[PDB]
Amino acid sequence: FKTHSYRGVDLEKLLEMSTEDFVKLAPARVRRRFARGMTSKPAGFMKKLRAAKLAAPENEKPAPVRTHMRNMIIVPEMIGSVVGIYNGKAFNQVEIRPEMLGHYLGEFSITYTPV
RNA sequence: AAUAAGGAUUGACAGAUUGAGAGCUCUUUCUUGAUUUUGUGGGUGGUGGUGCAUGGCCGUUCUUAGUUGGUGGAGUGAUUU
Repeated sequence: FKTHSYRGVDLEKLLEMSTEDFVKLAPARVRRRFARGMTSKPAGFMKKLRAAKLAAPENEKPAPVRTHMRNMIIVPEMIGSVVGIYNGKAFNQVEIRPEMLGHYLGEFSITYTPV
């Protein structure tokens, strides 16, 4: 068997890392997202991601958060977190990952039905 | 009018919860300070309806040739040229 090494760059540091770090390693868009309208995104999610990941027993998933920030990023410290999102009415949750990392949040939440 | 400075209430760490560094909740029990909270009375959020409740504008008869009135004059008069 051969684990998702995020850009092996050698999970190991893509498990539990800074916000300077992967600020750089995203694909062009995001440079112009951590650095633009930077403040006031997680005025209190990375501070309810850290109340969740953190009030569990771990391994029992944690007690669901709330959020309408479908405009946040997927970063290497929210790895596991649980997360639950406004499509305009209700909180659709999601498994949060190492291979969701660099990608858009609430792309994921699917809003509109299709057929 | 009721809670009643003996706290109306507010806020939060982080962790449980989730997209999440929303104290959304619950764990704690710090903070909080008459500005809130609760019902009663009522408002003002409304790209929710009704274009046939309507305003204003803009399409159409319209790169149209067409209206209307006095004084005469005509013709109960609806009037007429």
